[PDB]
Amino acid sequence: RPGQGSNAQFQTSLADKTRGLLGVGFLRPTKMASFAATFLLNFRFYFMYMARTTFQAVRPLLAFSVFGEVMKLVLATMSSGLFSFLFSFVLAFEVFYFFLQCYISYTFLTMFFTVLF
Amino acid sequence: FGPTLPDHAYYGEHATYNYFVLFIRGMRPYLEKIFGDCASTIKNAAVAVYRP
Amino acid sequence: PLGVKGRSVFAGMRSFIGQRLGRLYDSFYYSQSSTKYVMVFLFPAGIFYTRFRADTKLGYHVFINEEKLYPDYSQNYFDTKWTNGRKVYLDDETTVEQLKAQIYGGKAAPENVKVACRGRVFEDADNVAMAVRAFCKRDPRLLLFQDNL
Amino acid sequence: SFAIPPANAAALADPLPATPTPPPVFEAVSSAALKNVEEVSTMERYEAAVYEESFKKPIVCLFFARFSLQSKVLLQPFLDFAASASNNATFFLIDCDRVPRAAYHARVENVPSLVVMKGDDAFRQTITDSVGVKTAGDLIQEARSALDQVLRLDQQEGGTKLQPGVSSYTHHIGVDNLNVYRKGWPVA
Amino acid sequence: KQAWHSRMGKFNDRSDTPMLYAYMNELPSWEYYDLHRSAFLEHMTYFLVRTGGDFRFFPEMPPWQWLAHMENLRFKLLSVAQSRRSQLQLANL
Amino acid sequence: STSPGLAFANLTLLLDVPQLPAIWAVNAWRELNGLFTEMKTLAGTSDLLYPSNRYNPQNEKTNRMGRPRKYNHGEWMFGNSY
Amino acid sequence: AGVASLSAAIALMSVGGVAQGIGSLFAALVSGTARNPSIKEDLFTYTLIGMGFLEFLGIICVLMSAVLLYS
Amino acid sequence: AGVASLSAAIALMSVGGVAQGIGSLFAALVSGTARNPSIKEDLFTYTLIGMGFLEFLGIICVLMSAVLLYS
Amino acid sequence: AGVASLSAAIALMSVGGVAQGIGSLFAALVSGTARNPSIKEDLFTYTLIGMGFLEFLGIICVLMSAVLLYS
Amino acid sequence: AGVASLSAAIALMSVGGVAQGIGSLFAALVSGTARNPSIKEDLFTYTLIGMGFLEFLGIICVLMSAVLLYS
Amino acid sequence: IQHWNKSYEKQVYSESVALNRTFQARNQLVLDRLKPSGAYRLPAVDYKRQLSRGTLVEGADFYLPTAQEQQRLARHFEPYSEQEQEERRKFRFQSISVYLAVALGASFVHDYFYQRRPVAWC
Ligand SMILES: CCCCCCCCCCCCCCCCCC(=O)OC[C@H](COP(=O)([O-])OCC(O)COP(=O)([O-])OC[C@@H](COC(=O)CCCCCCCCCCCCCCCCC)OC(=O)CCCCCCCCCCCCCCCCC)OC(=O)CCCCCCCCCCCCCCCCC
Ligand SMILES: CCCCCCCCCCCCCCCCCC(=O)OC[C@H](COP(=O)([O-])OCC(O)COP(=O)([O-])OC[C@@H](COC(=O)CCCCCCCCCCCCCCCCC)OC(=O)CCCCCCCCCCCCCCCCC)OC(=O)CCCCCCCCCCCCCCCCC
Ligand SMILES: CCCCCCCCCCCCCCCCCC(=O)OC[C@H](COP(=O)([O-])OCC[N+](C)(C)C)OC(=O)CCCCCCCCCCCCCCCCC
Ligand SMILES: CCCCCCCCCCCCCCCCCC(=O)OC[C@H](COP(=O)([O-])OCC[N+](C)(C)C)OC(=O)CCCCCCCCCCCCCCCCC
Ligand SMILES: CCCCCCCCCCCCCCCCCC(=O)OC[C@H](COP(=O)([O-])OCC[N+](C)(C)C)OC(=O)CCCCCCCCCCCCCCCCC
Ligand SMILES: CCCCCCCCCCCCO[C@@H]1O[C@H](CO)[C@@H](O[C@H]2O[C@H](CO)[C@@H](O)[C@H](O)[C@H]2O)[C@H](O)[C@H]1O
Ligand SMILES: CCCCCCCCCCCCO[C@@H]1O[C@H](CO)[C@@H](O[C@H]2O[C@H](CO)[C@@H](O)[C@H](O)[C@H]2O)[C@H](O)[C@H]1O
Ligand SMILES: CCCCCCCCCCCCO[C@@H]1O[C@H](CO)[C@@H](O[C@H]2O[C@H](CO)[C@@H](O)[C@H](O)[C@H]2O)[C@H](O)[C@H]1O
Repeated sequence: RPGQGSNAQFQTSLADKTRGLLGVGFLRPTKMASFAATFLLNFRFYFMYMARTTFQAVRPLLAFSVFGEVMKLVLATMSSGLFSFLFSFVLAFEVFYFFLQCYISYTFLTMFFTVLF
Repeated sequence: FGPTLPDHAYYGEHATYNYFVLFIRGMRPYLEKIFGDCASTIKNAAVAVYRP
Repeated sequence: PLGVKGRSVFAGMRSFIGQRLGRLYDSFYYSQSSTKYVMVFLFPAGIFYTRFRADTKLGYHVFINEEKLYPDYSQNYFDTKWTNGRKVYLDDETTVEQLKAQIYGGKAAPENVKVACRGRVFEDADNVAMAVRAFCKRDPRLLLFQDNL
Repeated sequence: SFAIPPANAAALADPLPATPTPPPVFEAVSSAALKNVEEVSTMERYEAAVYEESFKKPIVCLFFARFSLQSKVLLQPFLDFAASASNNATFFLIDCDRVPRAAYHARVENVPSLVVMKGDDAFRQTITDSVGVKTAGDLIQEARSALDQVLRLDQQEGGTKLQPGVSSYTHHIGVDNLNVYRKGWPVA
Repeated sequence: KQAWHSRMGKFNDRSDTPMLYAYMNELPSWEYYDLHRSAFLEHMTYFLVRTGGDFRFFPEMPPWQWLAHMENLRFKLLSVAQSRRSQLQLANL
Repeated sequence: STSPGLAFANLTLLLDVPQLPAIWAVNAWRELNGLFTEMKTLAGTSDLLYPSNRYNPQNEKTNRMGRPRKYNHGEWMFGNSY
Repeated sequence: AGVASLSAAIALMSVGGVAQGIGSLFAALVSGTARNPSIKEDLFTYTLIGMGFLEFLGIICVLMSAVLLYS
Repeated sequence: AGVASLSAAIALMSVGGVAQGIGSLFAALVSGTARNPSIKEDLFTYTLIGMGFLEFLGIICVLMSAVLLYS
Repeated sequence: AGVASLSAAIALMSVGGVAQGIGSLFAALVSGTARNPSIKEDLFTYTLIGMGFLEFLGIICVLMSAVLLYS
Repeated sequence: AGVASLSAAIALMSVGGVAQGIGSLFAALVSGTARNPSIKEDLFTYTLIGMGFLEFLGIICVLMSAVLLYS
Repeated sequence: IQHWNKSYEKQVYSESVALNRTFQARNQLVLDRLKPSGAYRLPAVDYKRQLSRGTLVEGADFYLPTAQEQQRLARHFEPYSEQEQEERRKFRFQSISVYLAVALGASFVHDYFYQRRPVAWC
């Protein structure tokens, strides 16, 4: 026969075939444990990503709300005309700053919600 | 001791002609029959109620 | 041409289930030994056990008044020391004596030890579930103290 | 980044050119159509077979290649099996280099290969020797057993129980993407 | 077409930013032979000799019989070469 | 495929779709416990059973809260004291 | 409830340490645009990636400030 | 244990040097992509290696911090 | 018992400084590669040696930190 | 009670500073090699000499820290 | 040293022999009995092998199911039948009336059947 010369070399011991049945060097429970550990440790990336996403989502809300509250304090406190004249430009700066933050958030959100497939 | 695994065991399927899209394209006729029959039943009931 | 004469939709269902199961066996065979056994048996099994136990059994947070009343856990492994606030799952038929024995490891407990919940002492021939239902509804925090008085 | 160059004149050349033939002295050695089969030369013919004849009555296809000696050894007993069992099945003879799309269809990875087909996926059994232990008689015995099995299963349950499977909806597009043209789907 | 190829490459390829290449202990045929060029050669010479055949029919995964025979032949060769080296290559010095 | 913006959905799926088998198992166990309770009730009981209650310890010698019944040592002309 | 506030104030130093680094990144972007205006894109992508890293560090330190401030 | 919260804050102050380092790295990367653009494939790779170190160090500076915040 | 903790926090800060130095080395290597691509291997090897020494110092600091957390 | 530990931590910070100093050495090395490889061996020797001095100072600092730890 | 590294290699390959014997035994006992037939194999071929075969197609994220719909751009004279034309003429604009009706119905149902909440009475 063609392969009898090779298949004559394949004769094993009782202990050999017991060891193969148990799968000593082919199951590798240490490798299984390493996989489980690495897989559970890889859950940190989800937390990182959600943190980044929420910050980029609330950045415009902050620029619109908390700096707004600060401007509201200044408006409540100021009375004269010179300070008000000077403060109008701060308000306009806040307008431009809000639009800048909105642009930044748009950029990061199209980066974070872009999928290949 | 060599490769024990083939390539398709690792590599991702086709991007545009994949298993699910081929499957659902095959099941399209049966789903059309199902939902058309259900919609026709509902429509006939509502019409039988609304006409009189 | 949908359907064939002489064949049943139930026969087709059986066909489909056979196909799916054969494909699953093929994909499990041609897979990594390192990952598949874990991901298919050990995580599902642990998740099943945890979820079933939580959704079905009912548990209690146990505290002890004094460090002198703490159990001896030096010998048993994976817990060398008592910590208060331990979540303990019990059966509906459990009594205070059974709970006390479970805490103290089937060993000689101290004298005049009693259980309380929201300041209310339990009898030892009492069902823990009904006693909690009566005294501390939806606040199962139990406390073990010494009743000398 | 993975790429393969498109092709070469060598690759696109005729895979099966003619070679010189000896005089009638080299043939003198110590070891010294067919009316029952069909030699297939065209994927059109192969598709016609697989999609009509394999639904009427089963087919047995031998995929070979010229370089292989096992194919040469297996050819004659395959012809005897064909002469025996042509009443119950059809018999085809395919060269992998001449019709590769037929080889990709049948999912043959080594040559020679027997393929018993019915309904194009209701029964597909591939017989081969990937190791190099079997012989031609072993292959033909396995083919006879498979043919008997598929015939029995077709008779079983009023002609049914042999319906096509994944090819019902796949059309062998994951195996050979060129079937999208057959189905008429766009490629734009 | 270029987007298709770039997407599939970024997803499947072995890289410094790997998407799918992860938790690798048993490699597939292509990656195995790409990383271990010594084994591609040995597995290929055996295939052409054990079966007079073309490289175009090279199997995806070889049989365990072939692998075991290869290991036995490796035993033979390393035994002979090592014993030759032990005798002659070190009596030099 | 995926992205950083889908971390919420990825985490939720990975942690919750494996729990669905356990949820269905819990539902089935609940139905079986209800079936057994109703079969017991049809068979008959000395004291009643509350169906939608967690635990029913009541018997001839036990209250509906797990304590011994008061005034249960003797026998009564009208039968059970409950 | 004074040590929590002091801990948060001490944790806020990395914000100032990160602003340095964002400054250097955008300075490098400016200089690269001055040296090769033919490449505006393919510099802003790398700038945004590194800035994203430093933004993540800022998020870390501010988060931990709020943590120690309430725990 | 308020001193725990203080130690943690101090352990987070290190982000100020980390981010600085990262910034310098990416600045040099941008300069390189503005000087010899045709070898980004090299520069980005080297940058990723550097980040693979710096990231790790920062993660340690978080981890130990949290450890001193709990233990 | 937090007095040991502060020492650990300080060690972490030192580690951050080491990280900053590592980033500086990476930045210099990238610039060098951009200026002289054909000599990358030698420069890379030199950087590797520097990185190994820096890593050793960082490990030493982390170790001492752990020791100071307990002893 | 743990003043010695605090002193050891301070010494560690000094070690971190030394590492930062080393970074400039090896940056100059990876730059002078890019600018003249033919004299790179000489440059490497000078860098090694400087590195050795820096390492020596660090070792001295560590010895001082150990003495401080042990009073 | 020579002695020791040589004997190291010797019992390295001894362990290799043991590994090979158990490998053979594992295979021929367990895996040749548990091997799948091949009937339920994966119904596709990897994109690299298709690319080498010259078989890969990349296009048409979408498809056209019916030949009537496939041959429209090639017919040039009847892309749509007459019946189809008059059926298409009914959808030149979207129906704001139908939008309004369906939206009002859905809002009514969602509000007064699905989103009822209690209110106090004095
Ligand atoms: C206790 C221990 C617990 C541990 C587990 C123990 C074992 C238990 C059984 C298995 C449980 C694990 C199941 C995992 C399957 C999913 C992922 C996976 O691992 O697959 C890998 C495995 C290998 O993947 P692969 O090798 O990479 O690719 C090969 C292809 O899959 C090869 O595929 P193909 O080419 O041969 O055929 C294409 C295939 C495509 O398969 C795929 O490759 C992708 C599948 C997509 C999955 C995600 C879909 C989710 C979509 C969202 C649903 C939205 C619905 C919207 C509804 C709105 C309508 C109002 O088509 C299908 O068969 C899929 C059918 C299911 C999709 C249904 C989607 C809706 C369409 C409805 C059609 C009508 C019904 C069927 C009609 C047929 C006649 C009855 O997948 C398969 O082998 C086949 C797909 C699996 C299909 C489901 C099989 C049945 C599972 C039963 C689950 C029941 C569990 C509850 C147990 C009871 C507890 C109390
Ligand atoms: C509170 C909401 C509750 C549900 C949750 C919401 C889920 C859906 C979200 C949808 C969001 C989309 C955005 C709005 C779309 C706007 C544009 C648009 O619709 O185009 C016009 C378009 C008009 O269509 P057209 O292109 O002019 O076609 C007219 C043909 O001539 C007509 O002739 P024909 O030959 O086409 O057929 C005649 C007739 C009937 O058809 C026939 O030919 C006869 C057969 C009919 C018999 C069966 C009836 C159908 C089934 C029963 C339905 C009712 C009760 C079910 C009871 C159950 C069993 C008892 O046609 C229809 O009935 C149209 C079907 C309407 C279905 C909606 C359209 C599909 C959209 C997909 C939605 C996704 C849902 C998932 C599906 C479920 C899971 C698989 O509008 C619609 O028809 C859709 C109505 C939209 C629904 C209202 C939802 C409110 C939207 C809010 C937006 C505002 C946001 C901010 C709010 C704050 C404001 C201050
Ligand atoms: C991948 C997806 C990416 C998504 C990116 C998301 C980022 C952008 C999110 C910003 C949303 C903010 C808009 C809501 C805040 C304003 C509320 C409001 O309208 O007040 C009632 C306004 C103000 O009315 P009023 O002030 O005169 O009096 C009434 C005010 N109330 C009722 C509040 C008391 O109503 C209007 O009359 C508006 C008419 C003018 C148009 C206003 C729109 C311009 C300003 C906002 C633009 C923001 C988008 C910038 C996009 C930049 C992207 C490049
Ligand atoms: C109940 C809520 C459902 C809502 C979500 C699902 C969408 C709603 C639409 C209905 C879903 C089902 C659509 C089925 C479409 C497949 C039709 C089809 O022909 O398939 C080919 C099969 C196989 O056919 P065949 O291969 O035997 O013979 C025909 C061969 N061809 C196709 C070549 C002509 O056809 C059938 O025999 C009937 C299958 C459909 C009936 C089963 C429904 C499946 C849904 C339940 C899933 C679980 C299965 C196990 C149930 C066990 C019951 C105890
Ligand atoms: C509103 C709901 C919307 C969401 C939809 C919810 C439903 C669908 C959600 C599915 C999403 C998650 C699916 C992920 C599936 C992951 C499982 C998996 O792949 O396993 C990992 C293994 C790992 O394989 P691998 O490690 O070789 O390769 C995996 C990927 N790489 C290469 C990157 C590592 O995958 C498999 O090969 C096996 C999968 C098929 C088997 C599935 C389990 C059932 C097994 C039953 C047969 C048991 C035979 C026992 C015989 C023993 C003797 C040999
Ligand atoms: C293929 C069919 C699969 C269908 C799924 C069927 C559910 C499979 C899981 C059944 C496990 C039954 O295991 C059994 O569960 C119940 C509830 O936890 C436990 O019972 C425990 O809670 C119940 C409810 O109060 C009481 O009996 C008692 O309090 C206590 O004994 C049993 O101690 C345990 O032996
Ligand atoms: C194989 C067995 C059947 C398989 C089908 C399983 C699906 C069951 C899910 C339906 C939702 C169940 O959700 C809830 O569970 C049980 C009934 O099951 C009921 O629960 C209530 O009645 C049951 C009686 O059976 C009592 O045991 C239970 O103490 C009480 O809380 C609720 O009225 C129902 O809302
Ligand atoms: C003009 C006819 C058109 C056809 C419309 C027919 C639609 C019928 C669908 C009814 C389904 C509503 O489903 C039902 O909604 C109400 C809310 O309103 C819910 O009501 C729930 O919350 C309310 C308020 O706390 C309480 O009454 C109670 O706690 C509970 O019943 C029910 O738990 C839910 O089962």
